[PDB]
Amino acid sequence: FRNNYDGDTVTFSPTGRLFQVEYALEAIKQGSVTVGLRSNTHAVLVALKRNADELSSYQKKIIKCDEHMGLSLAGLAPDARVLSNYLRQQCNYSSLVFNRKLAVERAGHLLCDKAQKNTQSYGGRPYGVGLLIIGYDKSGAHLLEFQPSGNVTELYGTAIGARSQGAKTYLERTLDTFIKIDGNPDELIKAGVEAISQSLRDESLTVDNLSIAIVGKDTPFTIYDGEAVAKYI
Amino acid sequence: DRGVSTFSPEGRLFQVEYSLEAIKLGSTAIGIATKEGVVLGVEKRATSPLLESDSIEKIVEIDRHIGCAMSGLTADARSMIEHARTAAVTHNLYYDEDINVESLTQSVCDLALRFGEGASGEERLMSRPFGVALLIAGHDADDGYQLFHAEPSGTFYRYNAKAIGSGSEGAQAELLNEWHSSLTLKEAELLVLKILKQVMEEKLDENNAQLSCITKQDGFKIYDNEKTAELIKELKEKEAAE
Amino acid sequence: GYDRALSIFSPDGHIFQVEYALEAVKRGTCAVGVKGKNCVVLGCERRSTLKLQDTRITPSKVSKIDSHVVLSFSGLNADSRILIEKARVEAQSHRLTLEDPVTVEYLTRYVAGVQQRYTQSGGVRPFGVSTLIAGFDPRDDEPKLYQTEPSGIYSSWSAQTIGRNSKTVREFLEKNYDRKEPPATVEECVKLTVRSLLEVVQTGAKNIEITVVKPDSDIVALSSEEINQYVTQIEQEKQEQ
Amino acid sequence: MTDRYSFSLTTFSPSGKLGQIDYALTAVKQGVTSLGIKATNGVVIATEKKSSSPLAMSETLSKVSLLTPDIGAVYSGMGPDYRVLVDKSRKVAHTSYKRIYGEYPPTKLLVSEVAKIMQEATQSGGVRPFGVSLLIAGHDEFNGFSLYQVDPSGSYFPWKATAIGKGSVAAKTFLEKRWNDELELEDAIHIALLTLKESVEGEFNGDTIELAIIGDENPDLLGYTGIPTDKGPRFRKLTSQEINDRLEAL
Amino acid sequence: AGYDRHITIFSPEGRLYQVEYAFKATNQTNINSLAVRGKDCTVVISQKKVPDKLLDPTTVSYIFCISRTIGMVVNGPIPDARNAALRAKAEAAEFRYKYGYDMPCDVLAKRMANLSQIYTQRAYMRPLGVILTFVSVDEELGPSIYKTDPAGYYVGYKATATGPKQQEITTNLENHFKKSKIDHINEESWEKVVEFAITHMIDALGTEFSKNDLEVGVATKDKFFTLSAENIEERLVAIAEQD
Amino acid sequence: GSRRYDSRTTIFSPEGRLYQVEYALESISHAGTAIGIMASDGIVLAAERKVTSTLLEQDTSTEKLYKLNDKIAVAVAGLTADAEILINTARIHAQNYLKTYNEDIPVEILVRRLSDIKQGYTQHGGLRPFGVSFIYAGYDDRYGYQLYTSNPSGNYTGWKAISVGANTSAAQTLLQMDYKDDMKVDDAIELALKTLSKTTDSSALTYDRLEFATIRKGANDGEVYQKIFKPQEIKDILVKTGIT
Amino acid sequence: MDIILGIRVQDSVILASSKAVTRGISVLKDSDDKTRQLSPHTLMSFAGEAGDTVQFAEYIQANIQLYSIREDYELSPQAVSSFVRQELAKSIRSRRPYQVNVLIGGYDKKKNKPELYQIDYLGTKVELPYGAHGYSGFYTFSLLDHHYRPDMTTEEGLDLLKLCVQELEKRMPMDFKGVIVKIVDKDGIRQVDDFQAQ
Amino acid sequence: QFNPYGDNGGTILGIAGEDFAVLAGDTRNITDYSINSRYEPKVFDCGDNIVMSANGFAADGDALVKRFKNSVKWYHFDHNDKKLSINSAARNIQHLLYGKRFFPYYVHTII
Amino acid sequence: GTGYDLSNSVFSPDGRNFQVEYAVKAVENGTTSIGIKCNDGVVFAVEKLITSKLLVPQKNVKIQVVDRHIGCVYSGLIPDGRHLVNRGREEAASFKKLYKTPIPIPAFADRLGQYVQAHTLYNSVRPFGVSTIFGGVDKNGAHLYMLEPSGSYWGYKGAATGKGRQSAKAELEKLVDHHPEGLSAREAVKQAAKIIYLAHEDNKEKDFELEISWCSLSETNGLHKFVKGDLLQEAIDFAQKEIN
Repeated sequence: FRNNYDGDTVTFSPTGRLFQVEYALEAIKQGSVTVGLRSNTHAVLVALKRNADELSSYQKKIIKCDEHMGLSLAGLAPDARVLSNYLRQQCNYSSLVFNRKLAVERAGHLLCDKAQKNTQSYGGRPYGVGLLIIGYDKSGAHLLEFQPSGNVTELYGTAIGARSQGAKTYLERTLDTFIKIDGNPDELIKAGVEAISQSLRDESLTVDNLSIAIVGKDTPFTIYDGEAVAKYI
Repeated sequence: DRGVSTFSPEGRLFQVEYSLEAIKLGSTAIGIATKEGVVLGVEKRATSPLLESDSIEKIVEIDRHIGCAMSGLTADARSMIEHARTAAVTHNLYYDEDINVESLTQSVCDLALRFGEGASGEERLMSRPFGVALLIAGHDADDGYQLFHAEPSGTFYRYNAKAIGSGSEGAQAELLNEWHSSLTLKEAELLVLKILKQVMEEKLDENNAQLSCITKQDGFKIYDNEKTAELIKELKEKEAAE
Repeated sequence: GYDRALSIFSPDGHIFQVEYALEAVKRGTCAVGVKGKNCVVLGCERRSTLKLQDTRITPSKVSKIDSHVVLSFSGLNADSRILIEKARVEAQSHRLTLEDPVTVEYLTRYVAGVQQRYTQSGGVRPFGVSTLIAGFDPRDDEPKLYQTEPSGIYSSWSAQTIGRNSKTVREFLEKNYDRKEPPATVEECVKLTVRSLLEVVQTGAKNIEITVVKPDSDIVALSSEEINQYVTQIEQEKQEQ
Repeated sequence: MTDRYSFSLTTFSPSGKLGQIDYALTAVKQGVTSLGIKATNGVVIATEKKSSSPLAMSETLSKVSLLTPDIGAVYSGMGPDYRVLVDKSRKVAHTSYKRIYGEYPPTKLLVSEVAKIMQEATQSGGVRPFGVSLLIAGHDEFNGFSLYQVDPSGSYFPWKATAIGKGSVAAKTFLEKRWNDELELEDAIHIALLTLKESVEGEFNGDTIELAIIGDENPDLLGYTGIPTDKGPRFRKLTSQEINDRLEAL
Repeated sequence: AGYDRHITIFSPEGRLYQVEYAFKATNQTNINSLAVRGKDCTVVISQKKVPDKLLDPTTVSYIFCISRTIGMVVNGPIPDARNAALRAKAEAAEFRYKYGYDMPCDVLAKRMANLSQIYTQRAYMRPLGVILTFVSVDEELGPSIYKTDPAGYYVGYKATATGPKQQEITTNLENHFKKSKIDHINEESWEKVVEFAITHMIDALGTEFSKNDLEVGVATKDKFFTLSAENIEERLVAIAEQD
Repeated sequence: GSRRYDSRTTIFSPEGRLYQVEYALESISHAGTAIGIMASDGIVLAAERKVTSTLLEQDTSTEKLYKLNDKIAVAVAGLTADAEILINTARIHAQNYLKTYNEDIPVEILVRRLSDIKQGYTQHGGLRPFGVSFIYAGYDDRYGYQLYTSNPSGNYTGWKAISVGANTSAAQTLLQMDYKDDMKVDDAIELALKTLSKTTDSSALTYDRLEFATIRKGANDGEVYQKIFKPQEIKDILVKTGIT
Repeated sequence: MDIILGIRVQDSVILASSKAVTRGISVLKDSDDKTRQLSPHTLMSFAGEAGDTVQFAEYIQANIQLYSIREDYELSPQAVSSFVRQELAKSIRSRRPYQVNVLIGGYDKKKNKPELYQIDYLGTKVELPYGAHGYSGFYTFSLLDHHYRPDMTTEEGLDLLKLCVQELEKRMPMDFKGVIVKIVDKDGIRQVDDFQAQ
Repeated sequence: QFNPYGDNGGTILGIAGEDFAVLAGDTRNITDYSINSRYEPKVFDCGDNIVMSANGFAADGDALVKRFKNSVKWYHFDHNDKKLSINSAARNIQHLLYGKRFFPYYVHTII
Repeated sequence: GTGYDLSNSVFSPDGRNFQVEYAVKAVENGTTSIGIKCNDGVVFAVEKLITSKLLVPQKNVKIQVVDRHIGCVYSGLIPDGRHLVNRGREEAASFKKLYKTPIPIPAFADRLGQYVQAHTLYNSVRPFGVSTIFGGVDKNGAHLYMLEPSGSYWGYKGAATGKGRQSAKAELEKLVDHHPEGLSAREAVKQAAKIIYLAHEDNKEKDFELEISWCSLSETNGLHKFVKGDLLQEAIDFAQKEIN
């Protein structure tokens, strides 16, 4: 068991499991925590960036995909780059060909299908990264959770990475409050920072440690780093 | 056996982790970033006295504004440098400007993932990851003097100072104490020499170690053996002082 | 096609197929190169397991890449031909596009690049060959000697040896080669090359071949008798002590 | 999808053996006996039709096949492998010879093409060797009559007479007793039936035995008249009745 | 001592185990079929078993109309059966297009047997776990039964049977053709040939059949067709008024 | 997937040897011995057919000595089917050369080409090597009479006299003993037969178990002639040398 | 077009090739050397389409030099000419043919005989005592039919080329700006540096 | 025969001041002797303070503008939101045009 | 010996394909889904396990449409289901492009069948980790199908798969007995809601969301449509009243 059935993604275990996919899932858990949440007017990403040394920079975890869509990552950053690039192209294709901003729901379906092809063919490997996609389209604010198994889920709020369960239980309690935060971006970010801090343990949220992103009704997807997020610590 | 792009139970790719071990066996390379420029130094480590040491080329130019130092399987670095040079020159052709150091680094790191045996998504014809780490140093108008550490994992961290190769763990701890934001270029040069001398098996002279830097004014230069010899002499005199 | 990753990393960080290619080189017949002030001399040994060969037609261990550059090797003979052919093609290609023959460093860099590629391409094994490449750049009298190995690493040497018992002859050259004053003549440069092989060869004028390369495409191979004079004159100096 | 088996399935073992070729030869050994005998004015090839059921119609399965008008083949081993070798052998006689030279290939060269096909299934990626030994009998103008054996390795040898399969060791020994360089075709048919009778357990008649000859031209089998140079095929399969005639005076 | 049983390469004894295990798969459905030739028709009988009450019985079939003239019954799992069916149909249509006449039963059988032989020699293709019995009234050869298996073997039959209890059907039919001395069922109408087939399946298997326990395919001059439950019931009434 | 069933025919052992080349060489050491001997005025090719029968048609058979060219021939040791593949490509190469330069191909150029094909199956492709060793006998106007050998590694070498197949160690000692540089073809014919006669695994050395060829200047012409000996001619030369 | 003349005498082949390079209304160069040494004893001259002419000659040169290194041996003039003919014959049925005509003058060291080969752009090879390409033949062939002898010395050959060049300078409409003359014999290839006023 | 080009007329005008620049163009769009629209803008704000017009065959003009606008978008994605300087835009547009050297965009472009 | 369950295309000694059987375990592990054939259409329903309050209700849709007249639902690895439906949609478009008519459900069923079967033929792919229930209305009536990982599929009166398949099948069998003359679309929708609720006792530990779709000649014009609003609540109320 396990030993014999985890050599490649093309092999089912005797209980119907896909261990290579499950090992890829484990790369996300080792990844640094990031939180997503939304109301009816805005959607917010908050991420805890990780460094190597005190001499090193903090690995950026948020990537803009279009003016109305973007995502945060936990796991293999190179794989997030590939998937975010694909999403950038799909968003771009929709605009050029149909003059239409891509629905966040359709973006989720496209990621699912792209991840799935890597879980059924020989020689490849699953993607070793998880993604939280936020956006504002023709049906309002949206937040998605992408796992490299191919499973994509629309949520009000969630978290991924190490110790992400803390932030997730907080949001699960705070649900009725933060969903009502309409027409107030600062207050949604506060609720996102209070959630991300639930997953802390090692350190405190410093100025070059924290990264935040916001998208909404009259707000293009925009990333905040450094002194721009000093007012939230 | 087992696929080259297989994940371990812990969530790491076996081939990337194993390549990181090959880099630990490599010669020490050190980078120091300052507001007057970035310094890149390396240990030559000739395997015999009959080896003509100036033929050892572990510091290379990518463009006038970008330089490179390597550690590990140095033969693996050639295609990465060839790619880097072509990227920087190509960017200049398309845009009539210098490529940003970060974008150049990203382009090099895009190569690192492309290994396997016919994986899905695209055609990546490379049997294994690179067995070499790069220290990419340079300058651009937007983010000034920069030092990056490109790994075969495809990640690249920016560093104020960084050591890679055999003496890296000891050298990094030494850089942890000695670096500060207002270092001069001169201080950095001596600081590279000091730490190379500490971790090197052989006694540091102008033949078994090499220095280089990049400045906004003069671009990337490799220091000739005469210039470095004076800096070794100067370093020796300061250490003896106290 | 066939694209199996044959050259891969092991847990300790080694690529066993490259390192096993080196073991093929170790088994190969010894080869040595030493630079003079005005020449480079390439010495190789010949086996004596089987004797009854036609030396007129049997391929020699020293091959011309161009009129001014030569390449010897240690390891798999069949593998060496592929490198030599590719080197020669690239030499003519260079003359065609640049309108100048290759530098010795460039020719070496090319061969080393080929070898490196065979360490991270699917479906192929590394070359079981290390080469010594020697000659003079166009319009230049500064002698050049380079060495490549299966990994794709290359570098220049004042003198170097490869193949079986190369540890011994390298030890000889490390003590007997002076850098401040290298062999000033073609004669005494050859003598040192023969002296170094005599540590390993054990009796044989037919077991040693030597090529002398000088500036401006002046390359020649020595005959049995010419070499035999060096062997005889060296042995007489030992006895007078 | 994609034949990702681009590597050999036949490789050398430490002793030098090519395992799959040996194992293919072992498959041939279990196969029903077939033989060939070369006379001065013809060649005969014969084998037992071992039916897999009495409900089967053994007329619908021919173990003896025409390749060209002057060339015939029989085998021992796996039948399905033989069938596709015949298809390929017939075709290659056209594409690689008749469409170029406007005449059918001589026996040795058609044998050579079949042998090449079999050699390739011993070295190419992702295949096993053919589990059959063929006996090919034929005639051509400049070489006269000839008989060849072809093995799973792709090796082939010319024979005066031989047998392959189940009882080939005994059969060869019996042929060495009876063969000479002055046999007429009818004498060879007789030697062939005697030899084959030692191999068959059950019924031995024109319905259980299959037998063909390469001999004289059969203008009655050509299908047309008018061209003097076209005199008809030299290959002829004997009928059930024609075999029984020679068994009554056996 | 292991991987020679996983792909189609020779074992030390010259055997192909994956071919032998594919034969095993043919019996997985626990269904018996048989085929007999008439004077100018060919009939195939196959047991129909519908265990689940939630199934639509009209979709549970192992008989296929390959062409206007050819019919095929499969012994083996349905996915492989339909794979073989779809291919045979495509092959049948291509033959008619390229060569200008309907593909004969025996030629289709040879073709499908050649394809099967390929899976037996190439590593990346598995054998199909099926035995295909083709039937027609060939315009040259008359009533025809040709059967192919996972070894790539094929031959024509006077009559044949396939399945777990193949041997009981076979010996029953053998004994009939020894008594009657001929190689077909001497009967002018196909309806009586269907009755013969069903009658001999009942005797051999020692089991009675309702209208829903059987599938029947009939080939005549220029058409192959399958019987409805009511067509079969008419047939089962005929045998009862005589037994 | 497929990876599981791949023998990996082109890898090094820890000792730096190619497994499949070594195992192919082992295969060839069981093959019938073939000998080549070069004289001043020609070359001799002699080969032993291992495993024969009374019914094997020798007149038609040709399993060891093959013609590549009017001026070049080879003796085979190993898998015959493998050899014929290589023979045929060598024949095409010689004709391409002739078509290109309007000159017959020099012997070494043909040998190098064929040996490079072998080397390929050794370094890439994942296929088994050809289980063959060739002795090449030929003549051109640059080097005159030449003898070469190639084995499955793709390495080739030049010889005055050489053996391939079984008992090469014994055969090469015997040749090294009785060979001299100023020999004549007729003396070489004797040497080759004597040497086979001593190394044979059979009882005696009869005509029906041999193939024999000479590449001579033709005695009376001025150009080269390739003689492949017929069974009766081998039976005659076997009596002359004193082995009836 | 450009002037390309060849003449095989007793012990050498002499090639004469015009020096002009003209594009439209302007003579761009008057010292052009329309020749490449393919090996120490084989020389090829060329004329035809602007770019194709040098590209082809250099490509041939590269190939013969490659052969020389590989084999450590110089190919015969006959072998080199056959190789050249085959390359031209390939290109004539290709997408964009080489429009180049050549003469190949060589000294066969094995035969100790000079040899001259005329090959046109179609791959039409022929071995001649004297040869020309383009319109120049229309004047020179008849001139040489009269005055040529097979036993002529190299010096008598040069006098005979002078007669050809004078006739072309008299009757040809183009100013081809004189010729560069080269001799191919057992000692290799040398240029007659003083033909302008010989 | 199908003619892949047309002529949509109109005219454009670019003048550069000391600390400003203007790019102007009429809004008429025509085919032969007919008006297609009296108001069809052909001068566009492409981001990064760059204005652009590609006048002549409008379908090629729109395609070029569209591609250049997309080029600006990706320049931000690939170079950390760096501003595309006017000289850099100009060189970029050269390659967009020369890419179709053997099937040209039938326009006169001004930025 | 052993090891027969490591590669996809490999037959075990008893004629089985263990990798397909292991794929079934992935399906058995999944959510319960059903199909109900009524007298002029088909109804589909599925259980959606609510992991947390954070899942947006009524979003995360699981039932998928193919062309305009076919509904598909599946249990097991959801991505594999989507992959299958994407293929189905490509396949239905192709059929319509060539033949003009919308693809008949039997024709469509075989298209999925042949594709799923193809993924049991080679070791370079793994089988589908879903059983798919699907169908709709065509020229001659309604059709319901279930397709397993082996590629096996049949027509059904009612179908169930996933964790609670035994409960569902038991309820489905009661409806077939007690409504022999035929059920209506209105009834089948309510009856499907009941069965999903009764089947949810197997996953009773966590909360769930109901999803229903239907394709009926009289109720939807033969087009696939989702059940929303007042009709969905009516079905939920019916199931809650029946559970007590």
